[PDB]
Amino acid sequence: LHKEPATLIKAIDGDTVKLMYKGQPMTFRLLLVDTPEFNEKYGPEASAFTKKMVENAKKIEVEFDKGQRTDKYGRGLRYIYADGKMVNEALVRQGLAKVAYVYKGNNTHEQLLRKAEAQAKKEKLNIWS
Ligand SMILES: Cc1cn([C@H]2C[C@@H](OP(=O)(O)O)[C@@H](COP(=O)(O)O)O2)c(=O)[nH]c1=O
Ligand SMILES: [Ca+2]
Repeated sequence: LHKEPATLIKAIDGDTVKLMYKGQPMTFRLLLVDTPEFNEKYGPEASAFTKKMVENAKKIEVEFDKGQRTDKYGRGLRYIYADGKMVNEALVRQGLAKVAYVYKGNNTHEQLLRKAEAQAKKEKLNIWS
């Protein structure tokens, strides 16, 4: 798995962001994770967490998996990194996302994220009440 460069265009919500990628604007969906919609409980907090993370970052990078790169709504499916810290893992670790939409074979990172969710659940963080 290899990382490519990308520039923040706009934060959107907990698990989507708009990025300039190979010269084109694109909406990106985070792999393996599901935040609440903004209208749901911990939605605003998820959006807020991802916004700060991508906005405060000097370098954002994107990482596709072995399977689907672009989902049926035209969104780039990626692990996203903010100064080398994975947003996907980070949300799960804070209990602001659930591990979700794990399809084979697009799940290189499942074990690391489930590792993070175990710890967040143990900790009763945010969505784990
Ligand atoms: C995360 C992810 C979502 N999706 C699609 C499944 C979709 O469900 P539907 O067919 O129910 O729309 C949608 C859900 O994402 P959102 O959580 O952004 O709505 O995104 C993928 O196809 N692959 C993925 O890896
Ligand atoms: Ca969602």
